[PDB]
Amino acid sequence: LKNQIRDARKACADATLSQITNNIDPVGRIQMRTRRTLRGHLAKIYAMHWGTDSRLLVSASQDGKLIIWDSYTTNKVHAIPLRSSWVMTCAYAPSGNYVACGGLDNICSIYNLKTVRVSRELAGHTGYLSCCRFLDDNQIVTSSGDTTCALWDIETGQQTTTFTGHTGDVMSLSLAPDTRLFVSGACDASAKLWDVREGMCRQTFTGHESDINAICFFPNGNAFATGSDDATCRLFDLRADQELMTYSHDNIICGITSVSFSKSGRLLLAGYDDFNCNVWDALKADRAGVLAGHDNRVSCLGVTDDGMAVATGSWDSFLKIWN
Amino acid sequence: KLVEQLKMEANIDRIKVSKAAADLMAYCEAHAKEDPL
Amino acid sequence: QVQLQESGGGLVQPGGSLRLSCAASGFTFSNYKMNWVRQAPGKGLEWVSDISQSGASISYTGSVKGRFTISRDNAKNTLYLQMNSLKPEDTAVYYCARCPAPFTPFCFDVTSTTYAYRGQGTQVTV
Amino acid sequence: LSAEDKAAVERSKMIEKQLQKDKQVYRATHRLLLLGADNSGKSTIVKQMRIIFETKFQVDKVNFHMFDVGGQRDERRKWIQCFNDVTAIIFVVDSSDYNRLQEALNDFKSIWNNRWLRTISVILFLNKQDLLAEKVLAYFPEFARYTTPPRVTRAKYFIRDEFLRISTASGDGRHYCYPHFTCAVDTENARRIFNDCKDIILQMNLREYNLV
Amino acid sequence: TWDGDELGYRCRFNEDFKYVLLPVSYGVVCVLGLCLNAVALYIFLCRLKTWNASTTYMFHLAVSDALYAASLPLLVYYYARGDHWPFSTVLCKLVRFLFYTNLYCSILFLTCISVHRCLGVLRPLRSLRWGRARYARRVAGAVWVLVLACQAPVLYFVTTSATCHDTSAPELFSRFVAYSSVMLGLLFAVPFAVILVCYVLMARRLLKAKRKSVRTIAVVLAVFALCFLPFHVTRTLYYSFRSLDLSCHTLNAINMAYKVTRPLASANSCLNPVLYFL
Repeated sequence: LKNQIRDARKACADATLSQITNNIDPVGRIQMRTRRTLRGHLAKIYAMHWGTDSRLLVSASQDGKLIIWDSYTTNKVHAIPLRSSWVMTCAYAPSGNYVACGGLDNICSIYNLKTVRVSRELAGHTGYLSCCRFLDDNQIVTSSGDTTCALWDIETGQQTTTFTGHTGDVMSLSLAPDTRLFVSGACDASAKLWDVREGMCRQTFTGHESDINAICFFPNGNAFATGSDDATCRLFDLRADQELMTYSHDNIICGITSVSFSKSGRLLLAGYDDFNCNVWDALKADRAGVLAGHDNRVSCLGVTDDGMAVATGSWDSFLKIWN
Repeated sequence: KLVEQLKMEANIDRIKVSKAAADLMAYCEAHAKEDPL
Repeated sequence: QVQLQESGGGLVQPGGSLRLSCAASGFTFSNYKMNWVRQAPGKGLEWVSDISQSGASISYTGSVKGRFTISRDNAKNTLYLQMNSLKPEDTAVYYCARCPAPFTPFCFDVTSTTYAYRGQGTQVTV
Repeated sequence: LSAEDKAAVERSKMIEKQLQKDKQVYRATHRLLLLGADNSGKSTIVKQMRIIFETKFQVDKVNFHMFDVGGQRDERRKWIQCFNDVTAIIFVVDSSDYNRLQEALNDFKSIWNNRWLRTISVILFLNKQDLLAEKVLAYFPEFARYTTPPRVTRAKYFIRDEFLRISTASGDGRHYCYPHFTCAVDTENARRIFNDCKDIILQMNLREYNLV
Repeated sequence: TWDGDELGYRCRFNEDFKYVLLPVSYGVVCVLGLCLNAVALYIFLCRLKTWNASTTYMFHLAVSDALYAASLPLLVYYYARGDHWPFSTVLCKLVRFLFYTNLYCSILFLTCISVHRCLGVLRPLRSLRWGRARYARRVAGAVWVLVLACQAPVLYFVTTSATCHDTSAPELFSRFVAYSSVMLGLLFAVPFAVILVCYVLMARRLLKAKRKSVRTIAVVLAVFALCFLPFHVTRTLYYSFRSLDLSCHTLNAINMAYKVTRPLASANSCLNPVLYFL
């Protein structure tokens, strides 16, 4: 009955965002100049996450060191060694006194730096951990490559629920501003909106062509954008249950590896694998100024909570605080 | 389980794309004065 | 949404020929390298053929080298696998699979036990 | 410029010192990726263990770190990207099973032509050679005519030649392949890995110095 | 040279033609060196993020070669507009001292690059074991301090006489010969032997892409030898190995060998940055 759902979504597709957005004041060429470039990582970077204080941020690299910066002054604050050299995630607590990581070895190590060694290790997954985002400083939603996310609990250390609905590997999840729902972009070219309390999928947005390496929520919480290996970012609306705008441009063959939204949700800052991140207009489907300052691949991206800066780590072992 | 989930999600309440588009327009026209990008 | 279905392989006597066609939908059919794949009764998932997005780069497995032909057509999203020498042990099942990434010949899980861009598979017997 | 700021800068400098020490001790260890099928004696190559299942062993006072990933599902298209700075890929192959050998060839072909592993040289171990000898003394249509450049020699060099053809089909100076004929009771595998890694680092240095 | 002039008065074979072609050769060396070294400096600093010992040495002697290129126009004017009428005695003092320190920096940094490259090609794993990196800056500062402190006698010896004498003076010529012989034997013979042993070692290990590497190796060693050995042998052969003898056909040979090898000693100065960044 998939054709029935396709027809139902077609029926409500009476208007197109590109056509509806035909008459709006365009955003001029965005000139984002590298304000800071944080160096000190032995090897390529894999993930990072801005803190709630809008300045402190964490970065995890291949070298096996989890490092906490201070983007305002660039003065490091912590360099926590890892129990495994392979990590592909980084989590920040809304309180700001907890940090998480993980990857191969299937452990979501969680550090308590409000004394910095370990506070818990979550060992329920049968595949590589991909992305973990702190929920309330006591529950940590966690993806994994065994095709199932999970909502954990620090005190018990065991899954509270399990979102076993996917078919491929889960790559990235983004919590809603309400902290009630979240999504997860899998490798089966889909992205399912889950429910934290109910613990069951509510929608599936099968509108991609290949894996989905990153995902982010709209600031209002009623839409989210996905980044694929088709070199195309798509914007999905929860209410309309269909794709709105596809940010695909010719002469771009490298697949996206990160995506994030601006404070007003106007610019989709998508970090590509073509040596240089891009900036897309959220509601115009047009390319704004490119942010090319990395000599290697871009492996992460994070826009500050207050929107004052956007950091784009890459595989050259350098974090750059653009603005 | 796949057909069960498809049946469960096929009866979801969906609205016109124009309504969501206008919601996004309102959001990014109201908050455009407080994003420093 | 990627969805691949194949037809035209249910049963054929050991002598003769058989034509397999795998239909492609939901994605651009000029950027992805398509491979064919088999199964066996109580065995693993084999690997047979391949053809690049450009049109002319065909790899093969040793067992069916020289008696199987593969062809793909753009502007009409479908795949083909001509088989003009049927042997009893090459007649278990014939899946249809796609390389995960476009503009890249690197395919790793085209024969994984639980793959996402694989067709439902057409039963083949001899 | 303040009370806490100078302490913060001191902490940053200390962290930088520890980072520099870790960099000094890190580039000296050559991480190795071990990739072999289930039947292949990839654990037997670890049966020579010398101090996911890491096995750290050093030869001539230089450390090698060996990583074999087996706790993950059989969809190694996204967790293999993590193994991009590995010095060499130790591809272990069971040379006895003719039926399963084609799968090993296809796996090696996928490893060789990969986009992200386009700069990783591969050490190829065709172990269980004793089983191969036993089988021949007691599939592939390319064996109809073939001359080695007893019959066990012809068979083993046929398998090696197939692997080498797969390697050189898209070969380039960026990365090379080093075949070997391992036995289940061989203890010199450490020396073979050492010589191969030495040549890999030598070629990396040659590329860096622009002598080529 | 008081005796060199004397003979040039007697042999009467001192062709101004070549004295007036020397400035154009010096100016060419200056302009090409300035261009190539400016390009290399810009690339290494404002267009590069990865640095290693080899790149450190390359940039870090290219800066010296750029300084020498910048100070060359003083000498091109000194030799071009008229013979021996400098702006000041101290100016030509500085020009000569800069030339010598640039030559010895080129030698020391090139042989350091060679030693590092040989350590990398002979025993790669163990060489990486003890961390050759992080010491390029230390070795570099050491050689800079060495040459700067050891070329002070060149500064004090040279003085004008009206003019800017290449040698020191009749009174101090014995000490000048001793100093020149010592500097030869120390900062050329030992570095030249080091680079020779180094590069022959890598040649033997490589011959055991290989053809291209051996070609590059022969080219580098040939450039170093051709652009340093002639000047260093000629200066000694001209200072004291020739004394009372006045064979002109040979004296002119020995002399103009010295004079035109000075630019040939500056050749690899401008030719090195490119050869080592390309």
